[PDB]
Order: sequence, then structure tokens, then C-alpha cells
Amino acid sequence: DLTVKMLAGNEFQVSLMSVSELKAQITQKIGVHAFQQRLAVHPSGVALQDRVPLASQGLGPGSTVLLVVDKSDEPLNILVRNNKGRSSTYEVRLTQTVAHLKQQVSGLEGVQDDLFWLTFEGKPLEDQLPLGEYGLKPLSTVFMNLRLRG
Amino acid sequence: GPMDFLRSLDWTQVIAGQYVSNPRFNISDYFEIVRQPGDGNCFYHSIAELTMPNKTDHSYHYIKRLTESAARKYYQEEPEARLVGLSLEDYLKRMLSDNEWGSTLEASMLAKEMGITIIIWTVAASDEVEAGIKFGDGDVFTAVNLLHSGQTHFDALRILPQFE
Repeated sequence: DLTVKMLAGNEFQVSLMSVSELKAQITQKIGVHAFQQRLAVHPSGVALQDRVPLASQGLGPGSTVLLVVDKSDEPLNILVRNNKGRSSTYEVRLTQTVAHLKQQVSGLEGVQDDLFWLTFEGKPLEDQLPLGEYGLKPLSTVFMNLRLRG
Repeated sequence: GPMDFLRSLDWTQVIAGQYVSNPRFNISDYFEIVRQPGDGNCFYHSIAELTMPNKTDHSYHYIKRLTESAARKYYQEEPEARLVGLSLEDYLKRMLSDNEWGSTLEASMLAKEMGITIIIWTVAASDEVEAGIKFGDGDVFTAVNLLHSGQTHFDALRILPQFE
């Protein structure tokens, strides 16, 4: 168990034991997507390191962390590569949904949204999820995968 | 066309077990196109043509039977199944109905079901390859090669003798 202190919010508890499981929990109680969460040990103020166990950062049974919610709504450019292997550039926000990106790809490519699916680094993008959940970066390349019928 | 060409195709992984390539060549330089009936069953006809001995124009029934058991094992985990948007049972009820079109979704599941590699080669005009889409880990020499053309037709391909 561990206490989480929202900044302008209040407090709540969660049980664990990685930093990635801590965020899944936080998300499973206040809905804030992992990619918008920033964490730090309370009251030390020391940022939580993403790639290290909680036990090695001074966190154990009944510790406290400060959750800071970052916007992450700053627009950015990514590539979407079509079936011919030709990419086009799209401006997006990590807060936009996959379905929204599909609408843009559809208008540019001339393919209806039910005739292609998108992937990023070997993960299919799920329509209802925010782009931010996939870790997209400026000039990241997404694949446009065609559904072929005949 | 050299043997060095078919041997050197570059496949890019899309997800585990699925690949894509954009070679530049004409189908008829390396393949024989085996034309299929042109009813709503050409996808299944093409598979049967390349996987069943003494193939006739009713062979495709075995392929569709294979696709049903495939669907039961794999449909729910397939990425195109969300494009389709039907429950496994609704999907099966449609897929098994006469002259219902086959697709990349059935090619994906069938590849798993029969442990084979299927490549669908797409051409926009003439026989000029636009893309190859590969389901499974085998190479072009061992694959079941299909041709998708005219936006809605599937034919079977066999590698010409001089390239094997």
C-alpha cells in the first residue's frame, strides 16, 4: 500500500510493484492516463525514476508520492506511411484519440477508416485510446495497414 | 529478372508475424498468374489452388472450413477484427455464407491455422507491384503467393520454373 497526494486535489490510497504498475493503479482510480502523470517522492520532492524499482527510490509500505498532472497537449508532427511506402505529415496532440488520427489519415489518403488499421512500433493503435499512450514523438512513423477484400 | 532479385526482397515487420515490402517489379516477370473463377469465392479458390492437390472449383469449401476453425482460435485477437466489428459468431455466420468475400483478415488467421506463409501482392495498374503483405515467417519461395488486383480480385501465383 502507498499514499498518493494530488497537488490541487487531496489524497487517496493504492496497493502494489513497479513505477508502471503504480501509474496503472492511479489511472484505475482517477482515470488520468499514465502519459500525463508526473511523480515524485513525498516529501523529498525527488522525481520518480521510470526505469528503477520503487524499493530503490526510498518507496516502501505506506510511503507518499506527489502526483502532478502534465497537460501534454502541445501539438507535434508525425509521419504516417501508406501502402506504397509513402509518408505524409500530420500535426497532432498526444491527447487526440487514435480514431481522430484515423479521420485525418482517411481524408488525406482517400481510404475509409474501416479499411485500414494503424501500428506504431509493433503495436496496433486502438481507436478509443489517446496517441500519448503509445509514446509517439516528433517525426515518429506510424504505419497505415490496408484491409484488402476481393 | 535475376534470381538475385527474388532472393533479396526486404521485409519490414508490421507486428509479430506480419510484414510488408515495397519491391519494384512486374508480377509476370517472376510469376505465372493462375486466374480464379471470379465468383465471390476467389480468395478461397486462390488458397485452394496452391494448397490442395487435384484442385477443382469446389475445393475452396475445405479452405473455408479451415477459416472457421481458425476464427474460433484467433478471430478475437486479430487486429482487423475490430475493423469488421462483429462478434465471433456473427462473423462466422457471415463468413460462411455463399459468395462472401475473403480478405487479409482470413489470410492472417489461415496463416496461423495451417502453419503457412501467405503473401498478398497488390498491383494498382497493369502488373506493377505496389506492395507485398506477408502473413507468417516463411520466404517467397515457400509462401502461398496471391495477387490482389482491380481493387476487388484475387488470383493465385506460382513462381516461374526458372526461378527455383
